[PDB]
Amino acid sequence: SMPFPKDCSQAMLNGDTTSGLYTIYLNGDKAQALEVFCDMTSDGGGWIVFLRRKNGRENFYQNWKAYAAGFGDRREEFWLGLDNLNKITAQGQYELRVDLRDHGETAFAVYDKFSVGDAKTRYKLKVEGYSGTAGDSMAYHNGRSFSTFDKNCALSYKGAFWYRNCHRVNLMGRYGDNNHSQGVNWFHWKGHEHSIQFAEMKLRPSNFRNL
Ligand SMILES: O=C(CN1CCCC1)Nc1ccc(F)cc1
Repeated sequence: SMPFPKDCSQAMLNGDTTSGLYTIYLNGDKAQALEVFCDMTSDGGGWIVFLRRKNGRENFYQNWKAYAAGFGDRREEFWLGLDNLNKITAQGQYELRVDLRDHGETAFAVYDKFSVGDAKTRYKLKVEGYSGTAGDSMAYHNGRSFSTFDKNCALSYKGAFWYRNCHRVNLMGRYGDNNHSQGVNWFHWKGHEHSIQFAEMKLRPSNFRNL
């Protein structure tokens, strides 16, 4: 086992194949402990989950400081934090996976390259190298800074995202809201008038598939 695993891939290869809460250590530093939910089952596992929508109990209409730091219950609905995502994605080359499920239907998207810049970039999104079944709805968002109501699409749709003008992906939108562009949307799967029941965003090293 690795004493200070830096992500869910290093925590897994530590043998632990059960999805749930694990401690990772940013940059392998024992003073940078971070509790994460690891999805150890989806496409070989080793995923840090950083967003989960599943029941609408948690409020995602939250401010810049909340999106920077993270909020919610890692076992239920939560957002891991942009500062955490920046620090994780700085560690090496990460891939993004998005898992969606609505009324029994599933879809996914994988982006071979995924990074989140630091606060001086307003946590700029990089997403490249799409594959999947959900449809490439993050391409629209590539290179965009993060937006909250207090730093306007976030206000206008009551969510938070790497908004452009405004979105094809709104996974931090209003739960169960089927009004145009208000809900948990992935446009190229279910459009703008269908709020998705279940959504997870997760990351792991892009080289995991052959390590
Ligand atoms: O749990 C908190 C609240 N405070 C901050 C530190 C311990 C108590 N925030 C948070 C929640 C979920 C997550 F994924 C990331 C951050």
